[PDB]
Amino acid sequence: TFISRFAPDQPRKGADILVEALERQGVETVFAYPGGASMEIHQALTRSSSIRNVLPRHEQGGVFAAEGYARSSGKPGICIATSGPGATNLVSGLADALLDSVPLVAITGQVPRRMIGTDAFQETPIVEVTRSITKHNYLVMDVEDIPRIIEEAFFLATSGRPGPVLVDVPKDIQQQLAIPNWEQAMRLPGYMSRMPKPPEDSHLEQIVRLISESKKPVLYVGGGCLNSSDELGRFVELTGIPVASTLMGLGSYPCDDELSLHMLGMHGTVYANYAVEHSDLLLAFGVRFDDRVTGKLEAFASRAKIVHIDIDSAEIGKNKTPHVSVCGDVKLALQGMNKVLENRAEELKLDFGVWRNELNVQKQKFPLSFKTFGEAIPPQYAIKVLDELTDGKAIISTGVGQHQMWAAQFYNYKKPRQWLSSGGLGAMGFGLPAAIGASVANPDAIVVDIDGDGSFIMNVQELATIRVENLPVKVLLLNNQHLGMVMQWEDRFYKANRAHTFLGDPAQEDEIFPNMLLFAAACGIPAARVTKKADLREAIQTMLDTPGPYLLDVICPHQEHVLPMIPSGGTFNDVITEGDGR
Amino acid sequence: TFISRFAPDQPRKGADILVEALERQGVETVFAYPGGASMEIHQALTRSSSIRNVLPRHEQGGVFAAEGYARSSGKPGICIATSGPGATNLVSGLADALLDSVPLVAITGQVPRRMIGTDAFQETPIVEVTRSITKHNYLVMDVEDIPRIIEEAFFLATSGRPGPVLVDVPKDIQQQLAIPNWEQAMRLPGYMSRMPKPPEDSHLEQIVRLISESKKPVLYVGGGCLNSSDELGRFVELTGIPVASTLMGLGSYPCDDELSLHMLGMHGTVYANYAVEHSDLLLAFGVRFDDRVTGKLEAFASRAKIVHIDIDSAEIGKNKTPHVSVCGDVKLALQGMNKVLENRAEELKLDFGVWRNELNVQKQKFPLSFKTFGEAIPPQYAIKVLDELTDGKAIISTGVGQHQMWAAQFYNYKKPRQWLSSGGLGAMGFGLPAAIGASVANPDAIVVDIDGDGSFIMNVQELATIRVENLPVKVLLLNNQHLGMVMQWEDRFYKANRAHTFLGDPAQEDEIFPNMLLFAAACGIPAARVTKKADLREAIQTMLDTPGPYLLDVICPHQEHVLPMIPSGGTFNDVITEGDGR
Amino acid sequence: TFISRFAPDQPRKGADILVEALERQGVETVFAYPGGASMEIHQALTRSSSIRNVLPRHEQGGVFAAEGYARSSGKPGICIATSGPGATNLVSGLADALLDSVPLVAITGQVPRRMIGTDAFQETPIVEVTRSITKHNYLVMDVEDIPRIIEEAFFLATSGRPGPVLVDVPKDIQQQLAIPNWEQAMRLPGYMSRMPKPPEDSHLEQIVRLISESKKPVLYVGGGCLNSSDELGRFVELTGIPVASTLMGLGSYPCDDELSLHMLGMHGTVYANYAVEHSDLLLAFGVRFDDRVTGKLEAFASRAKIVHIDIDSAEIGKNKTPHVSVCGDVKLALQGMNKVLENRAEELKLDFGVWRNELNVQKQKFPLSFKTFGEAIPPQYAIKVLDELTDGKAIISTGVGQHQMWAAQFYNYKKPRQWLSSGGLGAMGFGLPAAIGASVANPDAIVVDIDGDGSFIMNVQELATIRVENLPVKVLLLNNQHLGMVMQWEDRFYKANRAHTFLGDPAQEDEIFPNMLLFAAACGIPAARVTKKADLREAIQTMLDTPGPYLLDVICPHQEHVLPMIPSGGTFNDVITEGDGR
Ligand SMILES: Cc1cc2nc3c(=O)[nH]c(=O)nc-3n(C[C@H](O)[C@H](O)[C@H](O)COP(=O)(O)OP(=O)(O)OC[C@H]3O[C@@H](n4cnc5c(N)ncnc54)[C@H](O)[C@@H]3O)c2cc1C
Ligand SMILES: Cc1cc2nc3c(=O)[nH]c(=O)nc-3n(C[C@H](O)[C@H](O)[C@H](O)COP(=O)(O)OP(=O)(O)OC[C@H]3O[C@@H](n4cnc5c(N)ncnc54)[C@H](O)[C@@H]3O)c2cc1C
Ligand SMILES: Cc1cc2nc3c(=O)[nH]c(=O)nc-3n(C[C@H](O)[C@H](O)[C@H](O)COP(=O)(O)OP(=O)(O)OC[C@H]3O[C@@H](n4cnc5c(N)ncnc54)[C@H](O)[C@@H]3O)c2cc1C
Ligand SMILES: COc1nc(C)nc(NC(=O)NS(=O)(=O)c2ccccc2Cl)n1
Ligand SMILES: COc1nc(C)nc(NC(=O)NS(=O)(=O)c2ccccc2Cl)n1
Ligand SMILES: COc1nc(C)nc(NC(=O)NS(=O)(=O)c2ccccc2Cl)n1
Ligand SMILES: [Mg+2]
Ligand SMILES: [Mg+2]
Ligand SMILES: [Mg+2]
Repeated sequence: TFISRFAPDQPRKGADILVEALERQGVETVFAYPGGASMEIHQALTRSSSIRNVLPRHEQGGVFAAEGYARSSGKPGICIATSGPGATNLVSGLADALLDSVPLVAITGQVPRRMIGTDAFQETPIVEVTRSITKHNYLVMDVEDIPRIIEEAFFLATSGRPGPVLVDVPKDIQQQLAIPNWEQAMRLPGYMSRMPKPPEDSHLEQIVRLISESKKPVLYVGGGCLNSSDELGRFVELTGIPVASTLMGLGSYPCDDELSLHMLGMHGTVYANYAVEHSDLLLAFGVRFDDRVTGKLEAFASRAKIVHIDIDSAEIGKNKTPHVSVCGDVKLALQGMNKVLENRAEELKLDFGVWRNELNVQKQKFPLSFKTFGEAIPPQYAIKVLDELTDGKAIISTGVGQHQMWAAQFYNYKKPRQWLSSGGLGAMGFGLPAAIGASVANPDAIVVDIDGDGSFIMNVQELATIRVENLPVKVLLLNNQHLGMVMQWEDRFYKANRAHTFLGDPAQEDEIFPNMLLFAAACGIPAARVTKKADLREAIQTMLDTPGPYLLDVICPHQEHVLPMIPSGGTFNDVITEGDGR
Repeated sequence: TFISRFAPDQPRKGADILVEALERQGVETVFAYPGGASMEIHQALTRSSSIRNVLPRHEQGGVFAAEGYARSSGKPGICIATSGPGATNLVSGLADALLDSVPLVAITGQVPRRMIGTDAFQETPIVEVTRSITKHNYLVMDVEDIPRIIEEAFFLATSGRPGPVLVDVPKDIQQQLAIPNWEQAMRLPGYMSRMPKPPEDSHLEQIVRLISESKKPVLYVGGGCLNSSDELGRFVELTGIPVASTLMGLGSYPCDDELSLHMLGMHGTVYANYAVEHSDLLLAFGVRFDDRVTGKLEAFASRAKIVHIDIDSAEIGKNKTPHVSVCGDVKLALQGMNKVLENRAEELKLDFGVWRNELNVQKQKFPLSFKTFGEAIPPQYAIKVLDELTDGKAIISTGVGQHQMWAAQFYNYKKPRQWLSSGGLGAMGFGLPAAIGASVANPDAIVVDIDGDGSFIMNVQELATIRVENLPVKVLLLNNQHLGMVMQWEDRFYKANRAHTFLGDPAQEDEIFPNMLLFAAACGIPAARVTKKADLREAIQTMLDTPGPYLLDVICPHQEHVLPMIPSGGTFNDVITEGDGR
Repeated sequence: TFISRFAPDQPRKGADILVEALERQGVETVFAYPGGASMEIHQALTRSSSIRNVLPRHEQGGVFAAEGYARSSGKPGICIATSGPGATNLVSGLADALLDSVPLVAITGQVPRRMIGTDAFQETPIVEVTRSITKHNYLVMDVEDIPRIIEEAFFLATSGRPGPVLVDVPKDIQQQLAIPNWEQAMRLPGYMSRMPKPPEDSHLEQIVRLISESKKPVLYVGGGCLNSSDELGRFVELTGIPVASTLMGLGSYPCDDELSLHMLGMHGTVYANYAVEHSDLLLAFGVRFDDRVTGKLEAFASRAKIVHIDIDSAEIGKNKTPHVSVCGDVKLALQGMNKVLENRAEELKLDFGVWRNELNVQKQKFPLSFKTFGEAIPPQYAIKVLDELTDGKAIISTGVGQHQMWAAQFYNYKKPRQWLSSGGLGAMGFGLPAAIGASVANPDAIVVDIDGDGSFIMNVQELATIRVENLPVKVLLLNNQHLGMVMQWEDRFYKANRAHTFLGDPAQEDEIFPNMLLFAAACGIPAARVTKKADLREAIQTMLDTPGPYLLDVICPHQEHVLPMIPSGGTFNDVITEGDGR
C-alpha cells in the first residue's frame, strides 16, 4: 500500500529512513528549525512530497505549534530541532505536553555518537534533561533502530494517556547508509501488558446502579473525554445528570445547554462548585483531581460517592480516594453504560429534576457576571462578542492568566479540540504558536488566539511565521498593560503592592506600550486598535472578515478581576464573588 | 559592617531572608520575571533598596541578560523565575552558562513542599531537569537553609571553573517566618579539598625551561585567561611568543598587536592555525581543546610538546594528552613564570624572531580578507567600521552564525569582558539580551549587539526591556534574510540545496522581511536601514551618536561565506580559503 | 523522662549522638559487625548500657537477624556495618526487607566526607546502590543532622507501609564533637500529607452492604493484617466468611479453625484457590495481588466484586483493578466494619453456610496430603510432629524452597509474628540468622528454624553467633541433599535433567554431604541425625527438651514434590495435584 521513494534493496541515509518512518506513520506536517546537527534531516525532508514543514522563528514556537496542531486535530504533533540550544528550546513545550497529556513526538539532532559526553560543539544531554518531562525518550545508537524507535515513539505518544516522546538522533547515524526493515516488532512488553482492557459489565452496571440510588449526582468531566463527545452526550440524555467541566474538558459537553454547569474549580462558576460541594454521587470522567479544581481535598465532594474512570491507573486514588473506580477508556465505559441505561431504562426511571432545580436557582442567583465602566471595553464582553460573531464555531487558543480564564468563561465551545489552552504547566506565549498549529491542522477553520499583552509578546516572533505561511490566524489581544493574574493576586493578598507586574513604559505611564500594531506591521499583518466598547463589534467583525492574518489590539482597564475565585487550598465557603482592583 | 533591615531577633519571611542573602553577597541587580510560585520573592525584592530588578519579557531573556551581566563584569549573574514554565524557560541559559563557564546563580520558585511530586499546578522537577546542565543545584527544604545554600551557590558559581548554580525554593518556605543565621558554615568538604593550590615553582620552572629549548613556541589562549590580561601581557613581552586565541579568549591579548595571531580553529586565521600546526611547543592556557579548534585531534599540534594549564583537572588530558600539565589558576602560573623569566632573563636570552618571521610571511600571504561587490554592504566592512568609529572600546555581544564569526574576526578587542558571545552551546537569540545585561553592568560603556536577522528575532521581545530600562543598547543588525551558517554549509556540502534556511517571505522574494525597523518602532526605539556601502559610516556614526537605544538594519548580500574554513574533523591541509555562495 | 549520659551542654562525638539517638528511639538491640569506618560507632556502643549488640559472623547474617528481630516483635530491626564490603553485604537484607515490608533501620559507616567520590579505601556509593532497594536512605553530611535523620529513619521505617531505611554516616562526622538538639522537627512534609487518614464510614458501610448482598464471599488476607489479629478474628465471627491467607499473612487467622481455608496461591490448598476462583466477593485485606497468588490475573477472582484495603495507594489497582477500595490501615477498617456489623446485625442476618459447605466438601475431597514410603522420613510429617510437640506455639523461621512451603503448609500458626519467612525476594540463608533475631526479641520463646540443606549452609557461620550469644535456637534441618524447588521444576518441566541441583558429593553419591552435625560440633552446639520415621518423635522431643541451641539433621527422600501446584502464570484449572520425582 505505502509507496516508498527508494528501492526495497537500495541503501539510503538514516535521515531518509527517519523521514520515511514519519510518512509511514501518516505524518503530513512537522515544525522544524534547521541546525547543524539536524541538517541531514532537513535535507531528507525536502525530498519528501507528502510532508510539509512549517519553519518557526523559535524552537519553542515550533513545539507550541506542534501542540496546537495535536490539540486541535487529535493526531500527534511533530517538531524537529537541532542539537544543544535547539533541543533545550523545546523543554517548556515537552513539559507542557506531558502535563496536559498531549500526543507529541519531538525529534532532535545530536552530535556524532563518538563525541557524546565530551562537551562537544552544541552538545546537550537532552535525553537526560528531558527524562522527567516526557512520557518517554530515546537516544538512537544505530541507524538500524530508526524504524522501530519511530514506530514505538508514535505508539507511546498516542496510546493510553497521550504524551510527548523525544527521539535523539546522532548526526553520524543520520548519514549512515542502510536498508530499513519496517517489519520489526516494537519492544514494549511491559507497556503493552499494562494497557487497560475494555471495561467489564460488572463494574459498569454497579455504576448505573449507584446513579439510580443517588439524588444529587454530578458529572465531573475533564480532558480525558475529548474523544467521547457523542458518548458523553448520549449518557447525559439518558441520565439527566448536570455536567461540570475542567479547564481541559471544555467543549466535551456543549457549554450552551441547560444541563451544563460550565467550569468548576478555582475560577469555576459558583453553581458548578456548589453542585460538587453538595453532590452525593461524583462521576469523575477523564479528570485528575487537580489542586486547581479541588482546593482542599478533604472538603472536595466530601458528601458523596466518587466514581473515577481513568486510562491511567497511577491517577486513580492519587489525590482523592474513590469509592468505585474503572481503569480504562472512558469512551468505552460510556458506550457500555449507555446500553445498560437504554435497556433497563423503564425499570430505572431516572429523574433528578429536583436536584437540577436546586442548581438552577444557584445558576440564577450566582451567574457569571461582569461590570461595564463608561465606554471602557470589558474583556469579558469582547470575548462574548467574538462568540456571537463566530457563532461559537472558532478554534480558540490562548495565553495564560486572566484573559485565559475569561476565554474559558465567556465563550461557549460546541465541540472538543476547539479549546487550545495550557492548563497544567500554564505556559505563557503558548497562544500564538498554538494557533499556528491549529490553523495548519484546520485550514478552513476560524482560528482566533485570545492573548494577553504579556503572553503575546513572549513569542511575538511567530508573527513572521504566520505571514510567510499565509495562515488566517486572528489575534484578539486583550491588552491591559499588566501581568493580570499576578496583579490580581497582588490586589487580593499583597495590599496591591505592585512588584514588576506592569508591562508598559513608566516614563509614559498612560501610553500603550509596546505598540502591538507595529509588531504586526513589521510582519505585514493588518492590525487595528479598539478602546471604546461601542466600536468593538465592528472591529471584531472586521478582523473576522478581513482575509488572512489579523491582529486586533483590544484595550481593557487593568483593574478587572477574574471571578468568582476560591483561593488556593480553599473551600467552597471561601469563594470570593466580588471586588476588583479599583 | 552589613546593615540589615530587620532586627537581629526579628523573624521574617524566608523570601526576605533570601533577598538579604543576596544583598550580603553584594548583589545589586537581578533579572526576574514574576510568577505565582515566586510572588513572595518579588515582594521581598521591592523592600530592598540596594537591589534593582530588570524585568525581562521572557525568562530566557532574563537568563541571557544575566549571562551578559556576568560575562561583561566578572561578577555572577542572577536571574529569578517562577515555577514550571518560568523555570523551564531558563534551561538554554543554564546549559549555555555551563558550557562557557559563566558564573551564574538562578533562583526558581517551586510549588509548596508537600505538593512536590503530585503534578501540582505549574510544577516541574527543575532540579532533576537541570542536574546535567548546571554546575550544581539545590532544592531548599527548610527556611533555615536559605542562608547557607545561597552562600554555597555563589561560592560554587564563582570559584574554580565558574558555572551556573540553580536554587529551587518552595513557596511555603518563602512564607515561613524565621530568624536567619549568617554564621553557618558551608557544607562543601569535597569541593574545598579539591580546590587547586597555588602552582609549584618546580612545575613553572620546567615550563620556562621548555620555552628556552623550543624554537617554534605558540601560545594557545582561551576563556580561562579572561582575568589574566596583565599577567599574559607581561608573559608575552618576556618571551616574545606569538599568541593564538580561541573564540572565548578574544581580548585576553590585544588583537591589534604584531605578536597576535588572532583566532585559531575552524574559522581561525590561516597563520594562527599554521603556527599551531608547525609549533614545537604549545602553551595551552585556559583552553579546553574543543573540536572546533582542534579538528582531528591526532593532527592537532602533532609536532610539539603540549603544556596545559587548567583550573579543572577533568579537562587536563580530556581530548589531548599533555606532555606537561599544571592544574591551577593560570593567573598565578603566569605571575610565577613571569618572575622566573625576569630573573633568569639574561641567562635565557629568549629570541623567537626566526619563528615570528616564518609566521609573519604567512600572516602576509594569507590574511583575513573580504570582497566588495558594487555598492553592496560587506558585513566584514561594517564591523570593521564599527571598530574604527568606536575605537575598539565597545562591549560587543552577538548572536550565533556568520555574523558572529565576522564580529570575532573583524573587531579588535582591547580587553577581556568586551566580547560576549555564546561559544560552547552557540545559542541563537543570545545577543540582544546579553547586551542588556552588559549595559546594566557597564552604564557608561558603548554596548553594541552585532546580531543576525534570525538570532535577533528569537528574543526580539527584549526590545521592550531596553526601552523601559532606558539602556543605550545599539543593535548592528547584519541582515542577510537567511540562516547564514546553515546556508553556507548547504552551499559547501549539499549542492546549495536550500532547506528551510530562508527567513524572508517567498511571496515577495526581494522584499526585506520582516521589517526590523517596525519592531524597533513598536518599542519606541529609533532605527534606520542601510543598503549602500557608501552610507555605512554615516549610518553607524548616527547610531553611535544618537543618545539611547538604536537599531541599525544593515542589509548584506547573503552569498557571503565565512573564511577561512576547516571542515569539521578536518586538518590544516583541509582549510578552505576561497569561494562563496555565488 | 529520658536520662542522657552527657550534660545538656556538653559536646560529644557524633558517634555518641547517633547512639543516644537510638536509645531515645527505644532501641535495645542492634546487630553490628565492626569495621574501620564504623569503629567510632562501636566504641560509642560500648558506652551504652541499654543497648546490647549481637555480633554476627557476616553482615548478611546481621541484616537477616535484624529482620528476624523485627518480623517476630513488631519493632524495627537495627543493623550496623562498616563502609564498602560491610555495606554491600547488607544489600540482600535490604532488598528482602523492602519486598516484605519489614521495618528496618540500617546504619553504615562511610569514608570521611572529603574523600567521598575519590575511590577511597573501602568506599562504596551505598546510598546510590541502595536507592532502589530501600524505602528511603540518607547520607549524613553534618553531625548536626544526626538527631533529625535518625528520628526520620525510624519514623519512615515504621510508619505507613513498613520498610528498610539506610543511614550513611561519614567517619569524620562520627568524630565531630557537638551538642545535639533533640527538639528538631522532621522534614517530611510530602510523606506526612500522604499518610492515610482513618477510614470513612461511608466506605465501610458500602462494604458491609456488599457482604450482605454476596452469596460466596472469601477473605484474602495478607502480610498487612499482622497487627489486626483480634480485629480480623472478630470480623470473621460476625460475618462467617471463609479465610484464605497468603504466605506473608499466615497466622493472622488461626490455621486450626473450621473457617480457615489456609494458604492460597501457587502452592495453596485446592479449596482456598477454589474459594477464590468461584467467589462473588473477594475481600483483599493487606495483600498485594502477587503473581505467586494470582497466576493469570484475568482468571484470578474473575467472577467477583473485589474490595481492596491497603495502606499503600500505589498498590490499589496495581495488578488487579478493584470494584471498591479503601486506602488506609486495615486494622481501623476492621474495627469500623465490626461496629457496623454488631449493630445492624439482626437486620443483616448474615449466613454463608451454603458457601461454607460447598467449600468444606472441597476441603474434604482435596486436602493437603503426603505419602509415607517404608521408614523414610516424610518432611511434611516431621513438621507436623514439631507442631504437635510444640503445641503450635513456636516461632518458626525458614529458608527458601520446598521445606519452606511445607513449613507453611503443615504447621498451624496461632498468631502473627510466629511465621518468619522470606516471601517476596525469597532469599536463601535467611532462616538461621532470622531465628537468631527472633530469639533475642523473644528470649522465652521456642524458636525453631526449619531449614533446607542448601539454605542452611549459606549462612552456617551464624552457628558461632548462636553459641556465643547462648540463644536457645533449634534447627530442624530437612536434609534432602538437593536444591529441592529447582529440582522439582526440573522434574516437571525439564524431563528431570539435573543441572547443578545436587548438593552432595558425586564421589560418594550415597553419603550425606556435608555432615551438618560437624558444623554444629565446631560451634559447640549439640546435634543429632534422624533417618527412620520411627525415631522422629523422640528425636524432635530431644531437640526441644535439650536446653540451649540444638541441630536436628532430618534426612528426607529428595523425590518429594510440593503439592498442590499451579504452574507460573497458570489458572485454577491448571492445578497439579499428584506426582513426584519418582
Ligand atoms: C491561570 C490558571 C487557572 C486555572 N484555573 C482552573 C480552574 O479554575 N478550574 C479548572 O478546572 N482548571 C483550572 N486550571 C487548569 C488546571 O491547571 C488543570 O490543567 C486542569 O484542572 C486539569 O483538568 P483535567 O484533570 O480534567 O484534565 P487533564 O489534566 O488533561 O487530565 C486528564 C486525565 O484524564 C485521563 N484520561 C486521558 N485520556 C483518557 C481516556 N481516553 N479515557 C479515560 N481517562 C483518560 C488522564 O490520564 C488524566 O488522569 C487553571 C490553569 C491555569 C494556567
Ligand atoms: C558558529 C560557531 C563557530 C565556532 N568557531 C570557532 C573557531 O573557529 N575557533 C574557536 O576557537 N572557537 C570557535 N567556536 C567556539 C567554540 O565552540 C568553543 O566555545 C571555544 O573554542 C572554547 O574555547 P576555550 O576552550 O578556550 O574556552 P572555554 O570553553 O571558556 O574553556 C576554558 C577552559 O579554561 C579553564 N579555566 C577557567 N578559568 C580558569 C583559570 N582561572 N585558570 C586556568 N584555567 C581556567 C576551564 O575550566 C576550561 O577547561 C565556535 C562556536 C560557534 C557557535
Ligand atoms: C518458593 C516460594 C513460593 C511461594 N509460594 C507462594 C504461594 O503459593 N502462595 C502465597 O500466598 N505466597 C507465596 N509466596 C510468597 C509470595 O512471593 C509473596 O511474598 C506473598 O504472596 C505476598 O503476600 P502479601 O501480598 O499478602 O503480603 P506482603 O507482600 O507483605 O504485602 C502486604 C501488602 O499489605 C499492605 N499493608 C501493609 N501494612 C498494612 C496495614 N496496616 N493496613 C492495610 N494494608 C497494609 C502493603 O503495603 C502491601 O501492599 C512464595 C514465595 C517463595 C519464596
Ligand atoms: C559552525 O559550525 C557548524 N555549522 C553548521 C551549520 N553545521 C556544523 N556541523 C558540524 O560540525 N557537524 S559535525 O557533525 O562534524 C559535529 C561535530 C562535533 C559536535 C557537533 C557536530 Cl553537529 N557545524
Ligand atoms: C491562577 O492561580 C494562581 N495565580 C497566581 C498569580 N498565584 C498563585 N499561587 C498559588 O496557587 N500558590 S499556592 O502556593 O497555594 C500553589 C499551590 C499548588 C501548586 C503551586 C502553587 Cl504556587 N496561583
Ligand atoms: C588498614 O587500614 C585501616 N584499618 C582500620 C581498622 N581502620 C582504618 N580507618 C581509617 O583508615 N580511617 S580514615 O577514616 O582515616 C579513612 C581514610 C580513607 C578512606 C576510608 C577511611 Cl575509613 N583503616
Ligand atoms: Mg496582561
Ligand atoms: Mg542571517
Ligand atoms: Mg534441599
